[PDB]
Amino acid sequence: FNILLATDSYKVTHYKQYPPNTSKVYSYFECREYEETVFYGLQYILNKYLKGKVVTKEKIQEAKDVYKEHFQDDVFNEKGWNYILEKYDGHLPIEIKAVPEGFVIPRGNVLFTVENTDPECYWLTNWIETILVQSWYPITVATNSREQKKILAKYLLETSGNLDGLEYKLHDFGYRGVSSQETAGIGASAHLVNFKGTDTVAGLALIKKYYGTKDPVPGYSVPAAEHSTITAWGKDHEKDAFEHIVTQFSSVPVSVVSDSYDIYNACEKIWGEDLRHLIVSRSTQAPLIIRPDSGNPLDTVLKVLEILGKKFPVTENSKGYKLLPPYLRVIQGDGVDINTLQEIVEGMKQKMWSIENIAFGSGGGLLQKLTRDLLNCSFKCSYVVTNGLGINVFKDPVADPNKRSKKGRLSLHRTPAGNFVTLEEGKGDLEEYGQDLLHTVFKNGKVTKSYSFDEIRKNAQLNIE
Amino acid sequence: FNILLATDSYKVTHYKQYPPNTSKVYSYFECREYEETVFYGLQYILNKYLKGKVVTKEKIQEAKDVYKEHFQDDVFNEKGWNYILEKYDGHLPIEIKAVPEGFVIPRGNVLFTVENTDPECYWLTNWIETILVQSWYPITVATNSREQKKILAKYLLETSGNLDGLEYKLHDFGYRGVSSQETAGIGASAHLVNFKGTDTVAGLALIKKYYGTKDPVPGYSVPAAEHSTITAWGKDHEKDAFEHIVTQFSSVPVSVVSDSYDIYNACEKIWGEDLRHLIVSRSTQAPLIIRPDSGNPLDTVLKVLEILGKKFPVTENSKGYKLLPPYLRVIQGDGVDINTLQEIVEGMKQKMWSIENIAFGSGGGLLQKLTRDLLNCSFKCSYVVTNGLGINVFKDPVADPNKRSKKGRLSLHRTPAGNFVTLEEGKGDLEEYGQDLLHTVFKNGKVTKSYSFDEIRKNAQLNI
Ligand SMILES: O=C(/C=C/c1cccnc1)NCCCCC1CCN(C(=O)c2ccccc2)CC1
Ligand SMILES: O=C(/C=C/c1cccnc1)NCCCCC1CCN(C(=O)c2ccccc2)CC1
Repeated sequence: FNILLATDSYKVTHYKQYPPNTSKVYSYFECREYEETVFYGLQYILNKYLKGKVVTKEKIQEAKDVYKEHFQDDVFNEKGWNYILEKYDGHLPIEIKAVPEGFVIPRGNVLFTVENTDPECYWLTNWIETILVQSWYPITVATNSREQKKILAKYLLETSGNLDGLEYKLHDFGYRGVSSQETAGIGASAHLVNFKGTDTVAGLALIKKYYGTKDPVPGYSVPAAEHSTITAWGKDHEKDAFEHIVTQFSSVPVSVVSDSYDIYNACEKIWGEDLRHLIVSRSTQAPLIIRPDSGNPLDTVLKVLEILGKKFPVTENSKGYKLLPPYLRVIQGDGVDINTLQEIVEGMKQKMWSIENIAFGSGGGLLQKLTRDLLNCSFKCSYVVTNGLGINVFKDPVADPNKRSKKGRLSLHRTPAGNFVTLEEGKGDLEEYGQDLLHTVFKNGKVTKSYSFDEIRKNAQLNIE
Repeated sequence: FNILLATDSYKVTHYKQYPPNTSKVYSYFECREYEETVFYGLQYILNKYLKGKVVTKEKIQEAKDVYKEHFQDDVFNEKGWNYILEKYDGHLPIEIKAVPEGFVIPRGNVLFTVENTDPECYWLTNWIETILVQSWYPITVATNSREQKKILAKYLLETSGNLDGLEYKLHDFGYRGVSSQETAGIGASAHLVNFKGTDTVAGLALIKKYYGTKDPVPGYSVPAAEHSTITAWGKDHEKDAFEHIVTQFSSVPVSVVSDSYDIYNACEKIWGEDLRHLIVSRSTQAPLIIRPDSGNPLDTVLKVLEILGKKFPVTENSKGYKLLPPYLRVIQGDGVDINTLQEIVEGMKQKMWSIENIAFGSGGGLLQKLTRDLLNCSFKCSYVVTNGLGINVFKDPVADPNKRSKKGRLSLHRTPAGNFVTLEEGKGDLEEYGQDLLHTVFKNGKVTKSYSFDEIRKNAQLNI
């Protein structure tokens, strides 16, 4: 990895574009006015990419060589990068301030700020815009996950009277449906801020290396079947596959995909009649979890439940809702995103089925079907010093007021009612509001303030009680 | 990187689930059921992740230790992975066949197949599903970018006489808009299959390392402003910023974002009146490229062109379409995806503006606004041998016929009309449809067949 090759091409040319006699470029990050976001992921970037000796003589040559061919021109700030190497032993002369990781903050608020600590390195602040803005992803995944936990919480509490097992109600299936290996790790870590169940293994090693937990691992899974693991038996021997798998895993929770050929047959005849004897003998700590995987998600879940309720002993009510026997549960893992999750739980409630009956799995919707536009994650310059004189700067495009950016030196404060407010124009310097809620997390090549994953999870809790 | 920790956790438990006495698991990849896809990206994966000694005693132990806590149990197949280490010096006993990279293939065709080459390693075929399926991404980016080149080609050809400058008409802006550094490299590389213009400076090193070009680099850029380099001058000094930037870059092409405060004022008064003398003096080798960056993408572009054609000398084409003077162009890099790209070029054509006047930039739309559902990229088992007998294997869910998978030994063939067909059930073994078009690209830890990025580009060319 070469930090000199980890920016937008045009930013290689920006040092020649700022006003001459500019000693400071100050920039901030916001989710431009999902009315509330989880700040997560910066610490990963600081450690992996920005910390320590990130500039060497070889990295300067490498970049020089590439940019020459790439631009067909000698645009590249070799002098500027040599200065960092010579004066700071290749450590970035940058200070970053940030709200604690895990903090849940309404949109339109400053989440972190970036400025150079050396007047020569004025160009450096926005060189690292590209890398830092990619924090949009862990933030958006953590936020979207939490918002889905909010819906589950609402309906679990309503139908059941509590929240038992909530943190296992959305399972991460997103590993293969993601753009890369690195994305898998970052994204599965963000989901684990809210839940404890994951099939995306990459996230466990990221967390332990960059954040850490008191617990040996932040995430957990159970034995589960695949379509290959059923279909390999031959279409006439689906029952032999089912029987073999529940028996191999008789003592632990086991999930078995049941829609290879006909899910409704599989539930009514195979599980409900042929193999019922192997199911009803199962421990409460080791349910069979039937996994539908196709058809309309709502329509299929409801039909699966109606089938099963008539083949197995249903109890009712502490809230009036119906509950499968303890050794039998369902997991819906196809076509689940924030939109369809809400339609499924609402449809179940309408049909008198408790949310304690179901868990969800999500792949693409959970990790890949997200974009920087969702929360309008943006990084903009708000303050510059030119000729020893500070000015408050901003953009304000005529045709789009929603793209207007903040002015001057910023700070994040607690309001009298206990909410959040960003102060602009250096106004935080007055003592009218609180202490600044942002902390220096990186300065001159060193991470100066760290958070464990246990603190992050704590910070990102839902209110309910 | 540890390949024992690079799978869906449930696949850790799959070796216990296949029928006893299974010696062969044979699986394939398809874009199930955007009628044609560019096959790109597998080679990166083979080289980065699957080739060489991928298994060590340390990697086995690490995986053992993680999975013990992850499952709260001992389900990890230590014995199976130790057999690889001992027998094959940590090299995977797997064979993969694949269509040549860059190949443009209709949906529903086999693109690659995977099978184990040792009976002991029957569970290994689908262990590497997860990693291989991430192919969906370079394939989907390459396909979507090509589709966008098709639209541009159609409209450039119609409004001007030709396709001059086509390969520079969609610029990659997506570096900050993707999920990671690795994603940036993969995705920008995939866009470069179709175009030469990029600001995503991670795709170049990927291409040189895994694919290679004859030219020093596969992608190019020019000097350009961002809002910070305009806005830092102060609101009242936007003209000073413009003048400074174009003077610093007066002999090369330069893009200048002009919507910091008022895009329409900047074009008509600042570029069109105040600084006109610095624009009209520019070389044809070095146009000023005005960059709008907000508002309705089509309404903005059209008003931008109208403004400018009335401040600068416009010429009318051999096709009847209007053309800015050679030192002035436009790049629209906000809200551009395949849908809005089409609407802009059509709206331009309707108002008699040639596509030679414009280039596009695209960020999240080009590299992030994509899913595995778009082309239905899917890896499925189609053939197994158990107790010495091979059986054709498949799923066929009652409520979704579009999820049905292919049966038995698969093969890709050329039809009598010169099209593609996938033959199932080992029927390719009959000499009826000629030679199998898939090539062995990986076998027993070695890459056996590979392609230059120059070959890939050539394969991915448009008919036009
Ligand atoms: O099925 C898959 C993975 C599928 C997959 C993975 C990757 C790619 N493609 C497909 N994994 C099985 C995970 C189950 C985890 C927990 C066990 C404990 N649990 C209940 O006991 C339960 C309580 C109440 C309601 C339901 C269940 C809640 C769910
Ligand atoms: O504006 C940006 C980058 C913006 C950005 C990057 C990253 C993130 N956010 C924003 N870059 C300048 C790109 C120009 C590249 C080529 C030069 C040659 N060229 C024409 O001469 C031309 C011919 C016909 C029509 C138009 C132009 C075609 C376009």
